[PDB]
Amino acid sequence: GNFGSRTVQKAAASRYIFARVSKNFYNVYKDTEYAPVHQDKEHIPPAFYL
Amino acid sequence: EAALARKLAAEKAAETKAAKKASKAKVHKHIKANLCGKDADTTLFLTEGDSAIGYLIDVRD
DNA sequence: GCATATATATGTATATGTATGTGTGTATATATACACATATATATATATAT
DNA sequence: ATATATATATATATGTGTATATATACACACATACATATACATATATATGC
Repeated sequence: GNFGSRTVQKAAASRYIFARVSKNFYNVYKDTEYAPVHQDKEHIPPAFYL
Repeated sequence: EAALARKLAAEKAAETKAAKKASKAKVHKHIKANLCGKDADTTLFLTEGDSAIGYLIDVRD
């Protein structure tokens, strides 16, 4: 979609924008089932990732 | 009432550079061309939506 | 006729103290102005008539 | 000679769409600046001094 440039800073609304996980996530984040599970039970993501 | 009419007469007749022909040059949203106003092939783009303003400036003439 | 002296006035240059940021997004809510048509309604403009 | 019967295009309004915007708190700890003033040096000059 349209993400702006150096010259404009305000991103557009969600209604024109598609997104997906990048490969660089998979380069630096791995082994995520060992992530430290948060103390709140309905905090479904962990404390942080790897 | 006389005081408010006096302030209307006070800040009504003031200021300089009274050359009102363009209070704002084009529009804030408008992309003003460098050879705009003179004889060239100077082309205006009437797009729809300000969220289209991304990349318009970058690879235009 | 000429030394001179100092006085204050204006450059000037810095050093004060403020004043406005907006930063950069998060966060909270709200507002805006148009195109698509029939269905009433209303309100006031004209005729006439004795 | 104006009271009134009446007719007709004004005002929402419905939902769908399609797009805008806006006031604020948060806070450092600087960033840029907004003037700004202010005190002091020195120049010239002229009028005193001789």
